[PDB]
Amino acid sequence: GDFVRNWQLVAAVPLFQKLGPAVLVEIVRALRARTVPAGAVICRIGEPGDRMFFVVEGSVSVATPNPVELGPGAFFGEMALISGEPRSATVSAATTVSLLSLHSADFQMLCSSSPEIAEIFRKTALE
Amino acid sequence: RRGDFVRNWQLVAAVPLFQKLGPAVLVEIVRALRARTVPAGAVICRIGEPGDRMFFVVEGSVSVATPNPVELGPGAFFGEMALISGEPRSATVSAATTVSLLSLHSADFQMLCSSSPEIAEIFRKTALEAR
Ligand SMILES: [K+]
Ligand SMILES: [K+]
Ligand SMILES: [K+]
Ligand SMILES: [K+]
Repeated sequence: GDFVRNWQLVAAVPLFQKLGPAVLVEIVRALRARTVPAGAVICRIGEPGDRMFFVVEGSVSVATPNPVELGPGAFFGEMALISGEPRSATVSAATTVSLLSLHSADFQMLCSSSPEIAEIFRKTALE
Repeated sequence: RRGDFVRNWQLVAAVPLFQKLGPAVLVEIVRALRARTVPAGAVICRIGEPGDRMFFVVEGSVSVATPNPVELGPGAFFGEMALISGEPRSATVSAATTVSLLSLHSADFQMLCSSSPEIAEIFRKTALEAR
């Protein structure tokens, strides 16, 4: 129920393309649920990012040069996992939202466990 | 693929025997599952013989030769009792149409229960309360 949905939300990330099922199950369990009040800041531009997000319900507002509104199914902060780079922009709950978070450290160690996974992440990293 | 994983997950997750089991567990079950396709008419299991696996219908139909014949389709499951009791196959099951199946071998089941003993408690309790 929450599992398959979560599965499908995680399965839509590019970055997870070449990973096997056993690994998606891992990324999924590692997901931390969060609800943000309309208007609260999720992440501010410039600060170090240690997690990526998945919109489950509601909307977030990405303060790019041109503001975009992302809704359920959207994910952002992907670079917090491939690079050490700060957040590239400020993100806020446009409406009260429901997010799923994935901390770098969780993914950092998922790769640490299997050499085969660390190599997959390497390849799959350039866009 | 990852597509058939999700449906092999939903297939299993819908069977009562796997009740209140955390994902962490159902993941394991899904990977002990062995895929099989049976030609229309071939016998899957004959009444009286020892059973060492249960089945899950993925696609097509099987024919259970009970007192009254029943036709089970996608989502159905049988042979459960073999994984917990030495008793025989109580009926003759064969593919009605060409059928795609997934089986859980008794032995593969036990290595799962060796991990989390809950599995065996929940499986057996449900299985019998049904009978
Ligand atoms: K804005
Ligand atoms: K049925
Ligand atoms: K049917
Ligand atoms: K039966």
